Amino acid sequence: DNHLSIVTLEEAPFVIVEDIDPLTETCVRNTVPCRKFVKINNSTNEGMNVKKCCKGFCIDILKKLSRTVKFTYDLYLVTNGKHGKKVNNVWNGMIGEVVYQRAVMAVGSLTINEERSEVVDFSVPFVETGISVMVSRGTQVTGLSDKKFQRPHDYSPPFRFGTVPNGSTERNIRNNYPYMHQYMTRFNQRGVEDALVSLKTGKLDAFIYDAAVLNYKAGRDEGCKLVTIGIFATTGYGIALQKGSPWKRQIDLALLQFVGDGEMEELETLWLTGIC
Amino acid sequence: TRLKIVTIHQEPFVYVKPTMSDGTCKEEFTVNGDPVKKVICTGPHTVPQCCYGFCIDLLIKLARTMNFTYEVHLVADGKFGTQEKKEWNGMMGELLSGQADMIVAPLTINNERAQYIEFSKPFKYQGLTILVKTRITGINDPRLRNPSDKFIYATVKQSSVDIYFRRQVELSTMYRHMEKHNYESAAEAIQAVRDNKLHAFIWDSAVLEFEASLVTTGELFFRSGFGIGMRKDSPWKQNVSLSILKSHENGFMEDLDKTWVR
Ligand SMILES: Cc1ncc(CNC(=O)c2cnc(CNS(=O)(=O)c3ccc(F)c(F)c3)c(C)n2)s1
Ligand SMILES: Cc1cc(C)c2c(O)cc(C(=O)O)nc2c1
Ligand SMILES: N[C@@H](CCC(=O)O)C(=O)O
Repeated sequence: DNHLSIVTLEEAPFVIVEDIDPLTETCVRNTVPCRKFVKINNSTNEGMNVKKCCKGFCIDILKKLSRTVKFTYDLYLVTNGKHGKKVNNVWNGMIGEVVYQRAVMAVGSLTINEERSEVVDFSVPFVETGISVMVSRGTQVTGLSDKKFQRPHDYSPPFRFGTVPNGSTERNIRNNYPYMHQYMTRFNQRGVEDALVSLKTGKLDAFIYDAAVLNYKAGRDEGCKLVTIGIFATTGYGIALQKGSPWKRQIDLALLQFVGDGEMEELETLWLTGIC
Repeated sequence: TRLKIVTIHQEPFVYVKPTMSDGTCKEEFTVNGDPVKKVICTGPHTVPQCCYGFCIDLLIKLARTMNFTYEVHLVADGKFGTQEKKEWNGMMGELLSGQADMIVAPLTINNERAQYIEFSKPFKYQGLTILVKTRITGINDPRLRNPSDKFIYATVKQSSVDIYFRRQVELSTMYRHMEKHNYESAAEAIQAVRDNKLHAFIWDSAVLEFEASLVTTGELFFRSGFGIGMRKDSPWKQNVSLSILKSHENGFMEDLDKTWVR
Protein backbone atom coordinates (compact mmCIF):
# COMPACT_ATOMS: atom_id res chain seq x y z
CA ASP A 1 0.00 0.00 0.00
CA ASN A 2 1.02 3.64 -0.49
CA HIS A 3 -1.33 5.47 1.92
CA LEU A 4 0.77 6.56 4.91
CA SER A 5 -0.28 7.43 8.46
CA ILE A 6 1.61 10.59 9.44
CA VAL A 7 1.37 12.37 12.79
CA THR A 8 2.20 16.01 13.48
CA LEU A 9 1.89 18.62 16.23
CA GLU A 10 0.97 22.29 16.12
CA GLU A 11 3.85 24.72 16.66
CA ALA A 12 4.05 27.93 14.61
CA PRO A 13 5.61 28.63 12.25
CA PHE A 14 6.31 24.98 11.44
CA VAL A 15 2.83 23.45 11.91
CA ILE A 16 -0.19 25.78 12.11
CA VAL A 17 -3.70 24.40 12.64
CA GLU A 18 -6.57 26.42 11.15
CA ASP A 19 -10.27 25.69 11.54
CA ILE A 20 -12.03 24.23 8.51
CA ASP A 21 -14.23 26.44 6.36
CA PRO A 22 -17.79 25.27 7.20
CA LEU A 23 -18.76 25.02 3.52
CA THR A 24 -16.73 24.60 1.41
CA GLU A 25 -15.32 21.80 3.60
CA THR A 26 -11.94 21.98 1.87
CA CYS A 27 -8.46 23.11 2.88
CA VAL A 28 -7.54 26.11 0.76
CA ARG A 29 -4.35 27.73 -0.59
CA ASN A 30 -1.18 26.13 0.90
CA THR A 31 -2.97 23.66 3.13
CA VAL A 32 -3.37 19.92 3.70
CA PRO A 33 -6.10 18.13 5.68
CA CYS A 34 -5.33 17.14 9.26
CA ARG A 35 -7.67 15.47 11.75
CA LYS A 36 -7.63 15.96 15.53
CA PHE A 37 -9.32 13.63 18.02
CA VAL A 38 -11.47 15.74 20.36
CA LYS A 39 -13.29 14.18 23.30
CA ILE A 40 -16.98 14.77 23.97
CA ASN A 41 -16.77 15.03 27.77
CA ASN A 42 -14.44 14.08 30.61
CA SER A 43 -16.63 11.23 31.90
CA THR A 44 -15.46 8.83 29.18
CA ASN A 45 -12.66 8.75 26.62
CA GLU A 46 -15.08 8.74 23.68
CA GLY A 47 -14.58 11.47 21.11
CA MET A 48 -14.69 12.51 17.46
CA ASN A 49 -12.21 13.24 14.66
CA VAL A 50 -12.38 16.93 13.75
CA LYS A 51 -10.95 17.27 10.24
CA LYS A 52 -9.13 20.60 10.15
CA CYS A 53 -6.52 22.37 8.00
CA CYS A 54 -2.75 22.48 8.54
CA LYS A 55 -0.04 24.70 7.06
CA GLY A 56 3.50 25.75 7.86
CA PHE A 57 7.19 25.19 7.16
CA CYS A 58 7.10 21.47 7.95
CA ILE A 59 3.79 21.11 6.09
CA ASP A 60 5.40 22.40 2.90
CA ILE A 61 8.27 20.00 3.63
CA LEU A 62 5.61 17.27 3.81
CA LYS A 63 3.95 18.28 0.54
CA LYS A 64 7.19 18.35 -1.47
CA LEU A 65 8.27 15.04 0.07
CA SER A 66 4.88 13.60 -0.89
CA ARG A 67 5.52 14.94 -4.40
CA THR A 68 9.11 13.75 -4.86
CA VAL A 69 8.81 10.40 -3.05
CA LYS A 70 5.27 10.05 -4.48
CA PHE A 71 3.02 8.96 -1.62
CA THR A 72 -0.32 9.86 -0.04
CA TYR A 73 -1.00 10.48 3.62
CA ASP A 74 -3.68 10.81 6.29
CA LEU A 75 -2.21 13.60 8.42
CA TYR A 76 -3.40 13.86 12.02
CA LEU A 77 -2.49 15.74 15.19
CA VAL A 78 -1.18 13.88 18.24
CA THR A 79 -3.51 14.15 21.24
CA ASN A 80 -1.56 11.95 23.72
CA GLY A 81 1.39 14.07 24.75
CA LYS A 82 3.24 16.43 22.45
CA HIS A 83 6.68 16.11 20.84
CA GLY A 84 7.54 12.93 22.73
CA LYS A 85 8.60 11.91 26.24
CA LYS A 86 9.41 8.49 27.70
CA VAL A 87 7.17 8.21 30.78
CA ASN A 88 7.74 5.08 32.88
CA ASN A 89 9.63 3.46 29.98
CA VAL A 90 6.73 4.17 27.58
CA TRP A 91 7.15 6.81 24.87
CA ASN A 92 4.29 9.23 24.22
CA GLY A 93 3.78 12.12 21.83
CA MET A 94 4.80 12.04 18.18
CA ILE A 95 7.73 9.75 19.00
CA GLY A 96 5.37 7.33 20.71
CA GLU A 97 3.03 7.45 17.71
CA VAL A 98 5.91 6.13 15.58
CA VAL A 99 7.38 3.64 18.07
CA TYR A 100 4.05 1.83 18.50
CA GLN A 101 3.29 1.72 14.75
CA ARG A 102 0.30 4.08 14.81
CA ALA A 103 2.13 6.45 12.43
CA VAL A 104 4.72 5.46 9.83
CA MET A 105 6.41 8.87 10.17
CA ALA A 106 6.19 12.17 12.04
CA VAL A 107 6.65 15.66 10.59
CA GLY A 108 6.95 18.82 12.66
CA SER A 109 9.28 20.63 15.04
CA LEU A 110 10.71 17.30 16.20
CA THR A 111 14.16 17.67 17.75
CA ILE A 112 16.77 15.01 16.97
CA ASN A 113 18.49 13.77 20.13
CA GLU A 114 20.30 10.57 21.05
CA GLU A 115 17.64 8.94 23.24
CA ARG A 116 14.91 9.29 20.60
CA SER A 117 17.21 7.91 17.89
CA GLU A 118 17.47 4.65 19.85
CA VAL A 119 13.78 3.95 19.17
CA VAL A 120 13.07 5.80 15.88
CA ASP A 121 15.01 6.60 12.71
CA PHE A 122 15.41 10.32 12.09
CA SER A 123 15.91 11.75 8.62
CA VAL A 124 18.63 14.19 7.67
CA PRO A 125 17.97 17.33 9.77
CA PHE A 126 16.20 19.95 7.65
CA VAL A 127 15.93 22.81 10.20
CA GLU A 128 18.98 23.67 12.31
CA THR A 129 18.13 24.23 15.98
CA GLY A 130 19.22 23.41 19.52
CA ILE A 131 18.91 25.00 22.97
CA SER A 132 19.01 28.80 23.02
CA VAL A 133 18.24 31.40 25.69
CA MET A 134 15.78 34.28 25.24
CA VAL A 135 15.97 37.32 27.53
CA SER A 136 14.83 40.92 27.56
CA ARG A 137 17.25 43.64 26.50
CA GLY A 138 19.96 44.26 29.11
CA THR A 139 19.93 40.82 30.72
CA GLN A 140 23.44 39.37 30.60
CA VAL A 141 24.07 35.63 30.45
CA THR A 142 26.38 33.76 28.08
CA GLY A 143 24.03 30.86 27.36
CA LEU A 144 22.77 27.66 28.91
CA SER A 145 26.32 26.76 30.00
CA ASP A 146 26.55 30.01 31.98
CA LYS A 147 27.24 29.55 35.68
CA LYS A 148 24.35 31.88 36.52
CA PHE A 149 22.22 28.94 35.37
CA GLN A 150 24.31 26.03 36.67
CA ARG A 151 24.52 27.61 40.15
CA PRO A 152 21.52 29.95 40.47
CA HIS A 153 22.07 30.75 44.16
CA ASP A 154 25.68 31.79 43.45
CA TYR A 155 24.30 35.17 42.29
CA SER A 156 22.14 37.83 43.92
CA PRO A 157 19.33 37.94 43.36
CA PRO A 158 18.97 34.42 41.95
CA PHE A 159 18.01 34.34 38.28
CA ARG A 160 14.45 33.41 37.32
CA PHE A 161 14.47 31.15 34.26
CA GLY A 162 12.33 28.28 33.04
CA THR A 163 11.41 26.06 30.12
CA VAL A 164 8.48 24.16 28.65
CA PRO A 165 8.81 20.69 30.23
CA ASN A 166 8.68 17.20 28.70
CA GLY A 167 10.44 18.31 25.50
CA SER A 168 14.03 17.79 24.40
CA THR A 169 15.23 20.98 26.10
CA GLU A 170 14.12 20.17 29.66
CA ARG A 171 15.30 16.61 29.01
CA ASN A 172 18.81 17.79 28.07
CA ILE A 173 19.06 20.05 31.13
CA ARG A 174 17.88 17.15 33.30
CA ASN A 175 20.90 14.96 32.46
CA ASN A 176 23.51 17.70 32.00
CA TYR A 177 22.71 19.94 35.01
CA PRO A 178 20.68 18.12 37.68
CA TYR A 179 20.82 21.13 40.03
CA MET A 180 19.83 23.72 37.41
CA HIS A 181 16.99 21.49 36.20
CA GLN A 182 15.29 20.95 39.56
CA TYR A 183 15.65 24.71 40.13
CA MET A 184 13.83 25.52 36.87
CA THR A 185 10.78 23.47 37.90
CA ARG A 186 9.66 26.41 40.05
CA PHE A 187 9.52 28.55 36.89
CA ASN A 188 8.05 26.00 34.47
CA GLN A 189 6.01 27.61 31.70
CA ARG A 190 2.94 25.82 30.37
CA GLY A 191 3.39 27.20 26.84
CA VAL A 192 5.63 29.32 24.67
CA GLU A 193 3.21 32.27 24.74
CA ASP A 194 2.99 32.09 28.54
CA ALA A 195 6.79 32.19 28.63
CA LEU A 196 7.30 35.36 26.59
CA VAL A 197 4.48 37.18 28.39
CA SER A 198 6.33 36.42 31.63
CA LEU A 199 9.55 37.81 30.14
CA LYS A 200 8.06 41.11 28.96
CA THR A 201 6.20 41.72 32.23
CA GLY A 202 9.35 40.99 34.24
CA LYS A 203 8.69 37.82 36.25
CA LEU A 204 11.16 35.71 34.23
CA ASP A 205 14.79 36.69 33.64
CA ALA A 206 15.40 34.10 30.91
CA PHE A 207 13.56 31.55 28.77
CA ILE A 208 15.43 28.39 27.74
CA TYR A 209 13.76 26.74 24.75
CA ASP A 210 14.26 25.42 21.22
CA ALA A 211 16.48 27.73 19.18
CA ALA A 212 14.38 27.56 16.01
CA VAL A 213 11.18 28.68 17.75
CA LEU A 214 12.99 31.35 19.78
CA ASN A 215 14.71 32.77 16.69
CA TYR A 216 11.25 33.01 15.11
CA LYS A 217 9.67 34.48 18.26
CA ALA A 218 12.53 36.96 18.59
CA GLY A 219 11.92 37.94 14.97
CA ARG A 220 8.33 39.09 15.52
CA ASP A 221 8.53 40.48 19.06
CA GLU A 222 6.44 43.61 19.57
CA GLY A 223 9.01 46.42 19.62
CA CYS A 224 11.95 43.98 19.30
CA LYS A 225 12.76 43.63 22.99
CA LEU A 226 12.99 39.84 23.40
CA VAL A 227 16.37 38.70 22.06
CA THR A 228 18.21 35.41 21.70
CA ILE A 229 21.76 35.28 23.04
CA GLY A 230 24.93 34.60 21.07
CA ILE A 231 23.20 27.47 20.26
CA PHE A 232 24.08 24.77 22.79
CA ALA A 233 23.60 21.10 21.88
CA THR A 234 23.26 21.98 18.21
CA THR A 235 21.00 19.56 16.33
CA GLY A 236 17.93 19.92 14.13
CA TYR A 237 14.39 18.97 13.27
CA GLY A 238 14.11 15.49 11.81
CA ILE A 239 11.41 13.39 10.22
CA ALA A 240 11.16 10.33 12.46
CA LEU A 241 10.28 6.93 11.02
CA GLN A 242 10.07 3.43 12.44
CA LYS A 243 13.30 1.47 12.83
CA GLY A 244 14.06 0.09 9.37
CA SER A 245 11.28 1.55 7.22
CA PRO A 246 11.82 1.50 3.44
CA TRP A 247 11.09 5.23 3.17
CA LYS A 248 14.06 6.47 5.22
CA ARG A 249 16.49 6.16 2.31
CA GLN A 250 14.17 7.99 -0.11
CA ILE A 251 13.36 10.85 2.28
CA ASP A 252 17.02 11.66 2.93
CA LEU A 253 17.60 11.89 -0.83
CA ALA A 254 14.56 14.12 -1.35
CA LEU A 255 15.42 16.40 1.57
CA LEU A 256 19.01 16.68 0.35
CA GLN A 257 17.69 17.35 -3.15
CA PHE A 258 15.69 20.36 -1.93
CA VAL A 259 18.95 21.87 -0.66
CA GLY A 260 20.64 21.68 -4.06
CA ASP A 261 17.53 23.10 -5.74
CA GLY A 262 17.43 26.18 -3.52
CA GLU A 263 14.10 24.91 -2.18
CA MET A 264 15.13 24.85 1.48
CA GLU A 265 15.96 28.54 1.82
CA GLU A 266 12.96 29.03 -0.47
CA LEU A 267 10.77 28.04 2.50
CA GLU A 268 12.81 29.85 5.16
CA THR A 269 12.55 32.90 2.87
CA LEU A 270 8.80 32.38 3.35
CA TRP A 271 8.07 31.13 6.89
CA LEU A 272 11.04 32.06 9.12
CA THR A 273 11.50 35.71 8.14
CA GLY A 274 11.92 38.19 10.97
CA ILE A 275 11.26 41.90 11.31
CA CYS A 276 13.85 42.34 14.07
CA THR B 1 42.12 -3.99 12.47
CA ARG B 2 43.04 -0.32 12.22
CA LEU B 3 40.62 2.11 10.59
CA LYS B 4 42.13 3.80 7.53
CA ILE B 5 41.05 7.38 8.23
CA VAL B 6 41.36 9.89 5.39
CA THR B 7 41.27 13.64 6.00
CA ILE B 8 42.20 16.83 4.14
CA HIS B 9 44.09 20.04 4.88
CA GLN B 10 41.40 22.54 5.91
CA GLU B 11 41.96 24.88 8.85
CA PRO B 12 40.68 25.29 11.49
CA PHE B 13 39.27 21.76 11.18
CA VAL B 14 42.50 19.97 10.20
CA TYR B 15 45.88 21.66 10.55
CA VAL B 16 48.88 19.84 9.08
CA LYS B 17 52.46 20.95 9.79
CA PRO B 18 55.80 19.22 9.15
CA THR B 19 57.48 17.05 11.75
CA MET B 20 60.55 18.18 13.67
CA SER B 21 64.08 17.04 12.85
CA ASP B 22 63.80 13.94 15.07
CA GLY B 23 60.54 12.83 13.42
CA THR B 24 58.21 14.03 16.19
CA CYS B 25 55.73 16.92 16.37
CA LYS B 26 56.30 20.06 18.44
CA GLU B 27 54.17 20.07 21.60
CA GLU B 28 51.93 23.16 21.61
CA PHE B 29 49.05 24.21 23.85
CA THR B 30 45.58 25.70 23.41
CA VAL B 31 44.44 29.12 24.60
CA ASN B 32 43.56 27.28 27.79
CA GLY B 33 46.59 25.53 29.21
CA ASP B 34 45.59 22.18 27.69
CA PRO B 35 48.12 20.47 25.39
CA VAL B 36 47.35 20.06 21.70
CA LYS B 37 46.89 16.41 20.77
CA LYS B 38 48.48 15.57 17.42
CA VAL B 39 48.52 12.49 15.19
CA ILE B 40 50.89 11.47 12.41
CA CYS B 41 49.29 11.71 8.96
CA THR B 42 51.22 10.48 5.93
CA GLY B 43 50.63 12.19 2.61
CA PRO B 44 51.97 14.64 0.00
CA HIS B 45 56.52 12.54 -1.92
CA THR B 46 54.61 10.85 0.91
CA VAL B 47 56.25 11.88 4.19
CA PRO B 48 54.85 11.68 7.75
CA GLN B 49 53.29 14.95 8.92
CA CYS B 50 51.51 16.34 11.98
CA CYS B 51 47.70 16.52 12.03
CA TYR B 52 45.63 18.28 14.69
CA GLY B 53 42.49 20.36 14.92
CA PHE B 54 38.72 20.03 15.15
CA CYS B 55 38.27 16.79 13.20
CA ILE B 56 41.41 15.28 14.75
CA ASP B 57 40.10 15.97 18.26
CA LEU B 58 36.76 14.57 17.11
CA LEU B 59 38.60 11.54 15.72
CA ILE B 60 40.43 10.95 19.02
CA LYS B 61 37.18 11.13 20.99
CA LEU B 62 35.41 8.93 18.43
CA ALA B 63 38.33 6.48 18.52
CA ARG B 64 37.96 6.15 22.30
CA THR B 65 34.15 6.10 22.55
CA MET B 66 33.63 3.07 20.31
CA ASN B 67 37.24 1.87 20.88
CA PHE B 68 38.96 1.49 17.52
CA THR B 69 42.49 1.97 16.21
CA TYR B 70 43.14 4.36 13.34
CA GLU B 71 45.73 5.46 10.79
CA VAL B 72 45.28 8.97 9.38
CA HIS B 73 46.50 9.92 5.91
CA LEU B 74 45.89 13.00 3.78
CA VAL B 75 43.94 12.45 0.58
CA ALA B 76 46.26 11.92 -2.39
CA ASP B 77 44.78 14.22 -5.04
CA GLY B 78 43.82 16.72 -2.33
CA LYS B 79 40.15 16.94 -3.34
CA PHE B 80 36.96 16.57 -1.32
CA GLY B 81 35.16 14.50 -3.95
CA THR B 82 33.29 15.36 -7.15
CA GLN B 83 31.55 13.46 -9.94
CA GLU B 84 33.93 13.78 -12.88
CA LYS B 85 31.35 6.77 -16.90
CA LYS B 86 31.39 8.98 -13.79
CA GLU B 87 33.85 8.36 -10.96
CA TRP B 88 34.59 10.08 -7.67
CA ASN B 89 37.94 11.64 -6.80
CA GLY B 90 39.32 12.94 -3.52
CA MET B 91 38.19 11.46 -0.23
CA MET B 92 34.95 10.27 -1.85
CA GLY B 93 36.87 8.11 -4.31
CA GLU B 94 39.26 6.83 -1.65
CA LEU B 95 36.38 5.79 0.62
CA LEU B 96 34.48 3.92 -2.11
CA SER B 97 37.62 2.33 -3.58
CA GLY B 98 38.76 0.96 -0.20
CA GLN B 99 41.80 3.15 0.55
CA ALA B 100 39.84 4.50 3.54
CA ASP B 101 37.28 2.96 5.88
CA MET B 102 35.97 6.29 7.21
CA ILE B 103 36.27 9.99 6.34
CA VAL B 104 36.84 12.44 9.19
CA ALA B 105 37.03 15.81 7.42
CA PRO B 106 34.97 18.97 6.88
CA LEU B 107 32.93 17.09 4.27
CA THR B 108 29.72 18.79 3.14
CA ILE B 109 26.60 16.62 3.23
CA ASN B 110 24.77 16.83 -0.10
CA ASN B 111 22.52 14.67 -2.25
CA GLU B 112 25.06 13.47 -4.83
CA ARG B 113 27.44 12.09 -2.20
CA ALA B 114 24.66 10.41 -0.21
CA GLN B 115 23.75 8.30 -3.26
CA TYR B 116 27.13 6.53 -2.98
CA ILE B 117 28.43 6.86 0.60
CA GLU B 118 26.52 7.68 3.79
CA PHE B 119 27.14 10.43 6.34
CA SER B 120 26.68 10.52 10.10
CA LYS B 121 24.48 13.04 11.85
CA PRO B 122 26.05 16.49 11.36
CA PHE B 123 28.90 17.12 13.77
CA LYS B 124 29.20 20.72 12.53
CA TYR B 125 26.51 23.15 11.36
CA GLN B 126 27.33 26.26 9.34
CA GLY B 127 26.64 28.11 6.10
CA LEU B 128 28.03 31.05 4.13
CA THR B 129 29.05 34.53 5.27
CA ILE B 130 30.48 37.65 3.65
CA LEU B 131 34.00 38.95 4.28
CA VAL B 132 34.56 42.71 4.01
CA LYS B 133 37.08 45.17 5.43
CA THR B 134 31.28 48.21 5.75
CA ARG B 135 27.80 46.81 6.47
CA ILE B 136 25.98 43.98 4.64
CA THR B 137 22.76 42.30 5.76
CA GLY B 138 23.43 39.06 3.89
CA ILE B 139 22.45 37.43 0.62
CA ASN B 140 19.29 39.59 0.51
CA ASP B 141 21.16 42.90 0.80
CA PRO B 142 20.26 45.30 -2.04
CA ARG B 143 23.91 45.93 -2.97
CA LEU B 144 24.37 42.28 -3.97
CA ARG B 145 20.78 41.78 -5.14
CA ASN B 146 21.05 44.71 -7.57
CA PRO B 147 24.73 44.53 -8.55
CA SER B 148 26.85 47.47 -9.66
CA ASP B 149 30.56 48.03 -10.13
CA LYS B 150 30.50 50.28 -7.05
CA PHE B 151 30.36 47.25 -4.72
CA ILE B 152 32.19 44.21 -6.11
CA TYR B 153 31.55 40.70 -4.81
CA ALA B 154 32.43 37.20 -5.99
CA THR B 155 33.69 33.79 -4.83
CA VAL B 156 36.25 31.22 -5.93
CA LYS B 157 35.67 30.12 -9.52
CA GLN B 158 34.22 26.61 -9.95
CA SER B 159 34.13 26.37 -6.15
CA SER B 160 31.41 24.64 -4.15
CA VAL B 161 29.85 28.08 -3.72
CA ASP B 162 30.20 29.11 -7.37
CA ILE B 163 28.89 25.77 -8.65
CA TYR B 164 25.77 26.22 -6.50
CA PHE B 165 25.22 29.93 -7.24
CA ARG B 166 25.07 29.16 -10.96
CA ARG B 167 22.76 26.22 -10.23
CA GLN B 168 20.02 28.56 -8.94
CA VAL B 169 17.97 30.52 -11.47
CA GLU B 170 16.78 33.13 -8.95
CA LEU B 171 20.40 34.28 -8.53
CA SER B 172 20.99 34.78 -12.28
CA THR B 173 21.58 38.54 -12.44
CA MET B 174 23.41 38.37 -9.11
CA TYR B 175 25.65 35.48 -10.20
CA ARG B 176 26.47 37.01 -13.59
CA HIS B 177 28.13 39.91 -11.76
CA MET B 178 30.13 37.39 -9.71
CA GLU B 179 31.21 35.31 -12.72
CA LYS B 180 33.07 38.34 -14.08
CA HIS B 181 34.82 38.81 -10.71
CA ASN B 182 35.55 35.25 -9.54
CA TYR B 183 39.08 34.42 -8.35
CA GLU B 184 41.32 31.37 -8.62
CA SER B 185 41.82 30.59 -4.91
CA ALA B 186 40.46 31.75 -1.57
CA ALA B 187 43.74 33.36 -0.48
CA GLU B 188 43.66 35.55 -3.59
CA ALA B 189 40.16 36.86 -2.89
CA ILE B 190 40.86 37.54 0.79
CA GLN B 191 43.90 39.53 -0.35
CA ALA B 192 41.72 41.28 -2.94
CA VAL B 193 39.41 42.40 -0.13
CA ARG B 194 42.46 43.62 1.80
CA ASP B 195 44.03 45.39 -1.20
CA ASN B 196 40.66 46.98 -2.04
CA LYS B 197 39.86 45.38 -5.41
CA LEU B 198 37.04 43.14 -4.10
CA HIS B 199 34.37 44.55 -1.80
CA ALA B 200 32.85 41.24 -0.64
CA PHE B 201 33.86 37.56 -0.62
CA ILE B 202 31.19 34.87 -0.29
CA TRP B 203 32.77 31.77 1.24
CA ASP B 204 32.42 29.25 4.05
CA SER B 205 31.72 30.87 7.40
CA ALA B 206 34.20 28.82 9.44
CA VAL B 207 37.04 29.66 7.05
CA LEU B 208 36.18 33.38 7.21
CA GLU B 209 35.37 33.68 10.92
CA PHE B 210 38.80 32.08 11.36
CA GLU B 211 40.57 34.34 8.85
CA ALA B 212 39.17 37.49 10.49
CA SER B 213 41.22 36.74 13.61
CA LEU B 214 38.30 42.01 7.87
CA VAL B 215 35.05 41.13 9.68
CA THR B 216 32.07 38.96 8.81
CA THR B 217 28.75 40.61 7.97
CA GLY B 218 25.07 39.73 8.11
CA GLU B 219 23.36 36.45 8.84
CA LEU B 220 24.47 33.19 7.27
CA PHE B 221 22.86 31.88 4.09
CA PHE B 222 22.70 28.50 2.32
CA ARG B 223 23.25 26.33 5.37
CA SER B 224 25.38 23.20 5.08
CA GLY B 225 26.63 20.62 7.56
CA PHE B 226 29.51 18.17 7.90
CA GLY B 227 29.21 14.49 8.67
CA ILE B 228 31.47 11.50 9.14
CA GLY B 229 31.83 9.76 5.78
CA MET B 230 31.55 5.98 5.54
CA ARG B 231 30.26 3.36 3.13
CA LYS B 232 26.66 2.20 3.55
CA ASP B 233 28.01 -1.25 4.51
CA SER B 234 29.84 0.07 7.58
CA PRO B 235 28.81 -1.81 10.76
CA TRP B 236 30.04 0.98 13.06
CA LYS B 237 28.21 3.90 11.49
CA GLN B 238 25.07 3.52 13.63
CA ASN B 239 26.88 4.44 16.85
CA VAL B 240 29.03 6.91 14.89
CA SER B 241 25.93 9.09 14.63
CA LEU B 242 24.86 8.30 18.21
CA SER B 243 28.27 9.47 19.41
CA ILE B 244 27.93 12.67 17.37
CA LEU B 245 24.50 13.27 18.89
CA LYS B 246 25.91 12.37 22.31
CA SER B 247 28.83 14.79 21.98
CA HIS B 248 26.51 17.60 20.85
CA GLU B 249 24.23 17.17 23.86
CA ASN B 250 26.85 16.71 26.59
CA GLY B 251 28.66 19.91 25.55
CA PHE B 252 31.70 18.32 23.91
CA MET B 253 31.07 20.03 20.56
CA GLU B 254 30.87 23.34 22.44
CA ASP B 255 34.33 22.73 23.91
CA LEU B 256 35.56 22.01 20.38
CA ASP B 257 34.08 25.32 19.22
CA LYS B 258 35.64 27.27 22.10
CA THR B 259 39.03 25.67 21.43
CA TRP B 260 39.31 26.04 17.64
CA VAL B 261 36.65 28.30 16.11
CA ARG B 262 36.18 31.08 18.68
C1 LIG C 1 16.26 27.72 10.99
C2 LIG C 1 16.65 26.91 9.76
N1 LIG C 1 17.76 26.18 9.59
C3 LIG C 1 17.90 25.53 8.39
C4 LIG C 1 16.83 25.73 7.48
C5 LIG C 1 16.67 25.16 6.07
N2 LIG C 1 17.38 23.91 5.92
C6 LIG C 1 18.62 23.90 5.19
O1 LIG C 1 19.05 24.94 4.72
C7 LIG C 1 19.40 22.59 5.00
C8 LIG C 1 20.79 22.64 4.82
N3 LIG C 1 21.50 21.49 4.66
C9 LIG C 1 20.87 20.31 4.66
C10 LIG C 1 21.68 19.01 4.47
N4 LIG C 1 22.91 19.05 5.23
S1 LIG C 1 22.87 19.01 6.90
O2 LIG C 1 24.15 18.66 7.44
O3 LIG C 1 22.06 17.94 7.39
C11 LIG C 1 22.29 20.59 7.51
C12 LIG C 1 23.16 21.68 7.57
C13 LIG C 1 22.71 22.91 8.04
C14 LIG C 1 21.39 23.05 8.45
F1 LIG C 1 20.95 24.23 8.90
C15 LIG C 1 20.52 21.96 8.39
F2 LIG C 1 19.25 22.10 8.79
C16 LIG C 1 20.97 20.74 7.92
C17 LIG C 1 19.48 20.27 4.84
C18 LIG C 1 18.77 18.93 4.84
N5 LIG C 1 18.76 21.40 5.01
S2 LIG C 1 15.76 26.75 8.32
C1 LIG D 1 35.36 23.86 6.14
C2 LIG D 1 35.26 23.78 4.62
C3 LIG D 1 35.75 24.80 3.81
C4 LIG D 1 35.65 24.71 2.43
C5 LIG D 1 36.27 25.99 1.89
C6 LIG D 1 35.06 23.57 1.83
C7 LIG D 1 34.96 23.46 0.46
O1 LIG D 1 35.35 24.32 -0.57
C8 LIG D 1 34.39 22.35 -0.09
C9 LIG D 1 33.91 21.34 0.73
C10 LIG D 1 33.23 19.99 0.47
O2 LIG D 1 32.72 19.76 -0.66
O3 LIG D 1 33.17 19.12 1.37
N1 LIG D 1 34.01 21.45 2.07
C11 LIG D 1 34.58 22.56 2.63
C12 LIG D 1 34.69 22.66 4.04
N1 LIG E 1 11.40 20.80 19.88
C1 LIG E 1 11.33 20.05 21.13
C2 LIG E 1 10.16 20.53 21.99
C3 LIG E 1 10.36 21.91 22.60
C4 LIG E 1 11.63 22.00 23.42
O1 LIG E 1 11.76 21.23 24.41
O2 LIG E 1 12.50 22.82 23.09
C5 LIG E 1 11.21 18.55 20.88
O3 LIG E 1 10.87 18.12 19.77
O4 LIG E 1 11.44 17.75 21.77
